Amino acid sequence: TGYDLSASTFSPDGRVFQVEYAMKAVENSSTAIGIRCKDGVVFGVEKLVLSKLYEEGSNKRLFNVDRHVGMAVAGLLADARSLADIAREEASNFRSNFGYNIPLKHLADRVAMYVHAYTLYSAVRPFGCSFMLGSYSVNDGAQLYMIDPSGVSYGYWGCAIGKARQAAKTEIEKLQMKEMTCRDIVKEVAKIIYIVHDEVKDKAFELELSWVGELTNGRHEIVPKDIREEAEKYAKESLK
Amino acid sequence: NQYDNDVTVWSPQGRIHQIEYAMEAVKQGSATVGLKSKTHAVLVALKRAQSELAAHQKKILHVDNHIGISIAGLTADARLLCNFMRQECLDSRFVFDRPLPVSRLVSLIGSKTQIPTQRYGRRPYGVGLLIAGYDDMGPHIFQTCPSANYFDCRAMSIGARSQSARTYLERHMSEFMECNLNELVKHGLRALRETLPAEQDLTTKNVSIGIVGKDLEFTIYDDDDVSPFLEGLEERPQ
Amino acid sequence: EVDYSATVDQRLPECAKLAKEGRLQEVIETLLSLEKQTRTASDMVSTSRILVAVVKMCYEAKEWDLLNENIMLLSKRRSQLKQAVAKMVQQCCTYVEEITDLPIKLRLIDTLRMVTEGKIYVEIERARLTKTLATI
Amino acid sequence: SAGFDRHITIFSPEGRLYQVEYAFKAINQGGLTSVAVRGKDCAVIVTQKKVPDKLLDSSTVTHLFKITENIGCVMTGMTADSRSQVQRARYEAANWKYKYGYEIPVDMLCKRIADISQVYTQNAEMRPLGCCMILIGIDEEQGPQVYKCDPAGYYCGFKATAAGVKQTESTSFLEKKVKKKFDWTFEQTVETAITCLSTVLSIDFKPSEIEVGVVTVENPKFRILTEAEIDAHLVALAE
Amino acid sequence: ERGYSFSLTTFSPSGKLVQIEYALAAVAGGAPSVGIKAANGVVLATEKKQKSILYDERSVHKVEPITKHIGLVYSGMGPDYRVLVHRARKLAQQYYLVYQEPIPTAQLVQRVASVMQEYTQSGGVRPFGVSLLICGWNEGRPYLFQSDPSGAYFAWKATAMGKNYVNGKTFLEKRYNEDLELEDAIHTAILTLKESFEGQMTEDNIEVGICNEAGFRRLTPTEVKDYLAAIA
Amino acid sequence: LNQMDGFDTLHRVKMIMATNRPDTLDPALLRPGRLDRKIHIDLPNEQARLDILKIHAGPITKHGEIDYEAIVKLSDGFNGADLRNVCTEAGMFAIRADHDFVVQEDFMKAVRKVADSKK
Repeated sequence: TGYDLSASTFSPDGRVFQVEYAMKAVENSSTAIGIRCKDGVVFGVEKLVLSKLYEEGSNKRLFNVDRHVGMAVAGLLADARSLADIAREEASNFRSNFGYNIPLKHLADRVAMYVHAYTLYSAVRPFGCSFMLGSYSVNDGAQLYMIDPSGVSYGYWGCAIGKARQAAKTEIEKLQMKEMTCRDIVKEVAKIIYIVHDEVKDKAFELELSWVGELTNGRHEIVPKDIREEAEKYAKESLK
Repeated sequence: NQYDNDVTVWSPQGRIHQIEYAMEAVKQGSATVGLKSKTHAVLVALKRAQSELAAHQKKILHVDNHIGISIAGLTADARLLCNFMRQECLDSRFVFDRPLPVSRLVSLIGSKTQIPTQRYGRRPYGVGLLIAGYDDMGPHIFQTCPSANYFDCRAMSIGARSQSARTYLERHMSEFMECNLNELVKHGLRALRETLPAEQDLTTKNVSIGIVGKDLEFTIYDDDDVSPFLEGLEERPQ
Repeated sequence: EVDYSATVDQRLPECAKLAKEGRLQEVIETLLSLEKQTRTASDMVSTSRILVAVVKMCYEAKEWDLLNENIMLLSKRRSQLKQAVAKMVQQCCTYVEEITDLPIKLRLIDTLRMVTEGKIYVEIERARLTKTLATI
Repeated sequence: SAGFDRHITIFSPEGRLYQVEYAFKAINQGGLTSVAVRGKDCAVIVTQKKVPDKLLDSSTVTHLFKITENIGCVMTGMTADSRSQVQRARYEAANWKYKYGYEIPVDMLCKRIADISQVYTQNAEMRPLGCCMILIGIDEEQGPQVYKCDPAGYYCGFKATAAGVKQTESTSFLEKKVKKKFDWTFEQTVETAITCLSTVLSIDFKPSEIEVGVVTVENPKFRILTEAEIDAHLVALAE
Repeated sequence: ERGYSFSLTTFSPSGKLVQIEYALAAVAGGAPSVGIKAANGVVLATEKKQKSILYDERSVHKVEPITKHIGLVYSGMGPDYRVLVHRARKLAQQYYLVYQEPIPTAQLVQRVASVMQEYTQSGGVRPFGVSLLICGWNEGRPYLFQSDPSGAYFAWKATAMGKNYVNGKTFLEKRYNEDLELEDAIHTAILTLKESFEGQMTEDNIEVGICNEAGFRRLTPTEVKDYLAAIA
Repeated sequence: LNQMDGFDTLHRVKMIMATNRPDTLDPALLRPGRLDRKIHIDLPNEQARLDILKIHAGPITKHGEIDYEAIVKLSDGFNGADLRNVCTEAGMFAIRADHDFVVQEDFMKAVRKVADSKK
C-alpha cells in the first residue's frame, strides 16, 4: 500500500511489489511442465478449453521461438504471445547477426533481460507470463529454462509453471529424467499432467505436448498425433 | 480499489483491472453471432438505431475480399482496428501478392492490441471483433476480446445480451460443419433472434449478414439484400 | 547413513592384532582411511566404534606419542560426528584415571581438555578432566 | 521513518534519499552472502549456493560471473537486477578496452558501473538496480584488488568486504581477522573467505554449498574452484 | 510550505524552493571539509574516515584535481561528487581546447555551478547534494570558491562544510589571519578539522591538498604524517 | 521515552519491546538503561528445527521412527511458528487417516501444507 502501485518504487522492506503480483498472477494460469530427456526436453501443457465453442487447438500455448528452441508459456496468454514475438525478433536478429542458431542459454538471457526490462519503468508493467524454453543440440545437449516475471532465468531438469507448481515437481521429482530417452518421457510428461488438474475444479481440459531432441532431429515440432494417443491412454490407465 | 485506474498496475489478486473493464466494453454493443460451416463463414449482426427516424448502425465492416469482421464495442476503436487490418492486408496483398491468411491477420491484431495493455499512454481497444475470412486452409471465425486474446471459435456470439446466442450455438455446434450456405445463415439468424428481447423480432432493418465462401468474397447483405437470406426464416415459437 | 556395521565389526579385529605387534602405522592409517568413508557417510556408530577403536588400540599398545598426536588429529577432523566424538572422549577419560605417569598424564589431560574445549557435547567430561587437572 | 520516499528524486527533509536507501534493503532479499578477501597476491570470493530443489540445473544456478578475462564479479541481491548489472558491466569494460587500447582496470569498472547506478538515482526514469557487485582482479602495479559497488553508486577499495543478509557479522568477523596482520598466502586467503562465510552462518559448508572464485597474481585469470578443490580446501580448513 | 516541500518547480507560498534547502541539508550532514586561503596559496582538507579497517583508504580520494591548477573538496553524497567532477574536468577541458589557457577559477565555478543549476530547474532530477570547495592559483592570486547545490557560488576565504560546520567556522575567524603563509595555513586547516574528526588524525584518515603557485596536488600520506605529527 | 528514563519513579519493571525491523528503531530507544541488548532471533536454528520439533513434536503420540533430517531441508526458511503448525497440522492429517501417527510421510505433506498453504 503506497509502495505497491508503481513498479519502480521499492518497499521499505526492499522489494518491487509489482513483480511479486505478476509472479502471483501466473499462479492463476493453467499448469505447464517441462522435462528434459537424456537427448532432449519435453513440454506438456494443460490447456483448459474455456467453452465448447473454441475450435480444437486454439489460443495455443506451445510456441516455436526459433527452429530449435521451444516456448511453453504459462500464465496470461496475451502477455505470452507478446513475449513470443519478442523472442523471435531476438532470435531472428541473432541468426542474421552471428550466422548460427542462438544458443538456448543466450536466448534465455536476452529474453530474460527483456522481461526484466519491463520491471524497471512505471510506464510499463511486468509481464504476467512465465515461460519455459526447451531445445536440444548435438553441440549443446538439451537445455530447459524458466523465465519468471522478475527476470531470473536458470535452467531446470523438470519444472512446472502455473497453479500446480508444487504438485507438479513432486510427481516430477520421482522420475530419473537424467536417463530415460524422451521417447519414453512423453508418456511420462503426459502421465504427470493428468495427476495434476483435479477434475472437480476447472472442469474440462485439453493437453498439448511438444518435444526437442534427437527424436525430432533438433526441431521442436508437436509430438506426432499417433504418439499422443497412446500417451493419453497410457496416462489414463494410471487412474489407480 | 485504488489499483483500477491504470492498466499499468497489478492488482493484489494478480489481475490488471483495466483490461477486465475493457472486456466489459464488448457486452455494451448489440450482440453479433458468428458461425462458420465447412464451406462458408457467416456472421450475423443485430444493428441498432439511435432514433425512430435514424438509419441503423453498421456492425459488419469490410476488412478485405477474403477477411471480414464484426465489431461489438467502441465505435472509434473498431474503426481504428478496421483501418489497421485493411492497411495490413493491403500491404500483404502488395508485398506477397497473396491473400494474407486470417490466422496471420488475427495474430497481428493481437500484437497491436497488446501494446496498449502494457504501456501507459493509451486505453485498451474497447472493440471485440469476430474475424471472419476464407484463406487457403478453410473458412475461419476468430474473436479478439479487448484483452488482446483471440480464440479460434467454431461459432461465437459477442455483444449485448449475447449469452443467449452462444447457448443456441453450443447446442447446435456439431451440425455446423456440414452446412449449406442458406442453412448455416438460417442458424445464425436463429442465434441472433435468440438474443433479441421477446418483443423484438429480426426485421429487415436491424439484422445485417456477412457471408464469405469458397468462391464468394465478403458480401455485406443489408436492407433488401438481407431479405433473400431472411426470406424462409422460421418464426420464433411463442 | 551409509552404515558400516559389519565392516567395523570385521576390520577392527585385524587391526588390533597387528597394532599389538608394534607396527601400528598401517593399522591406524587404514582405519582412518575408512573413517573418511564413514564420517562422510553419517555413520556415527561405526565412527564411534572406529573412533573408540583407534583410541583403545593405542592405549593398550602403550604408544604415548601416537596417542597424543591421534586424539589431536582425529578430534579436529572435518565435520566429525558429535556423539562419536563424544564417545571417544569418555573412553579417553575412562582411560584418563588409568594413566599413572604424571608427564604422560598431564599430556593426556591437556589433549583431552583442548579437544573438548568449548564443546557442548563434552563439557562434563571436560569438567572432570579439568578437575583431574586441578587435583593433579 | 518512511519519509517522502515514494519517489527517488524527492529528498527527505533531513537530506536522506529514502528510495535509494530502500535499495540496499532489497540487496539482501537474495537471501545469500558473498565474501571477498584480498591476500598477499590473491583475492578469493565465496558465495552461498543454496539450490532449493533437486530439479534445478545446478550448472546455471551460479552467482559468480566472469566480466572479463582478468576481472571476476559476484552479485549479492536480486538475481534479475544482478544479471542486468553483470551484462551492463561487460559492455562497459569491452568499451573501455576497445576505446583506450588496454583492459579496463578493475578500479574503473566499478566506477563506471557505479556511475551508471548513480544517474538512475537522479533521473527518475529507471528504478535503481538492487544488487551489489564485487570486482576482483590482479591489477598490475597495484596487486590484487577488490571493490564493492552499491545501489547508490558508492564504491570503495576493500581489503575484505561481504554483502548479504549477514553482512554485519561477516564484516565484524573479517574486521577481527584483518588486524592480526599475517602472511596472507593464497591458501590463507581462500581459507579466510571460507571461514568468514562459515562462521557467520554456522554451517559445515558441504563441497557444493558454495562457489569460491579465485584470482592470483601468478595466473591473472578468473577461475571458479571446481567442486573437487573446495573439498580439498575445506578439508584443509578442518585440519 | 508544508505540501510544497517535494517538487522543485513549485514555489512555496512564502517564495521558498524547499527541495533545494533539503538538498543543502544533505551537504550540512556530510564529511567535514575545510578551506583556507593563505596569501601564498589555497589549502583544502577533508576527513577520509572509513567505517572499518576492511577499507583501502587510498582507494577513493576526496581532495581531487580538475586541471593542474584546480581541485575540489566535497561534503555530501559521494557518488553525486563524481558526476560533478567529470562535468568539471570536461568543462575545465572544454575551456582549454577553445581558449588554450587554463580556465580561471572564477569561470570554472561559474560553469561548475551552472552545471548544478541545470538539475534544479525540472521535476525528475534531484539537486546535486554536494557542496563543493574549489581551490586554484590563477593570475597570481590564490582562490577559494564554494559552489552549492542551489547553484550559487561564493568567494570564501576560509570555510568548512559538513558535520559540525558551525563550530569549524568559529575556530576560523579566530585563528585565521589574512596574512598567513601556505606553510602555516596547512596547520590551521588541519586544526579546523580536528575540532570534529572523532579520533586520532591518522595519515590515512585526513586527506589534504595544497593549491599553491605551482599547482594543486593531493598530499601524499607521509607529508601529512609529517604535518600531523607536528600539530600533535 | 520519558516513562522510562523519567523523573516520576525509575521502577523495577522490565520491558521486552521486540521489533521486526531494527534499522527503523530510533537511537535513543537503544541505550544502557532505556532498552539495551539487541538480541537477534533469526528463523529457527538449523539444529533447532530438530529441537523445536523435538519440543513440539514428541507431545503428539507418534510411535513411527522420524527422519527429522529430511523434514529439516523439507522445511527451509520455516518461520518456526510454521513448525509448531507442522506437527499440529500433521495431527489433523492423523485426525483423518486413523488416530496414531506412524509415518513421516505425514510430516512431508504436513511440511508442504505448512508451506504452500502457509504462504
